[PDB]
Amino acid sequence: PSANPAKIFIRRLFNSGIAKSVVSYSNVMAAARAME
Amino acid sequence: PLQAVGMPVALYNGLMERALEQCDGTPNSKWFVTAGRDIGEVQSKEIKDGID
Repeated sequence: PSANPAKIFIRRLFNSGIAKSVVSYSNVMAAARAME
Repeated sequence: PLQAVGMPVALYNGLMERALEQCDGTPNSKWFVTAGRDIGEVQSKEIKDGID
């Protein structure tokens, strides 16, 4: 489990035990106005 | 599909309404004739009778 190189990022960007949004709000707004 | 076709329809209706209004309102003439003030009171009617 410790062999995963991904540990470089998630210790910096995504603190353990804190849920974070999959996408930014600007992307959601862009998607919403696309349908119209 | 009706979500996204608002602006096209809105512009189409206005563009056709303007055409209808212009058809109804534009004067239907082809000649514009002007004359001086020195023509007489009855001598003037002769000109339009000749043109007519």
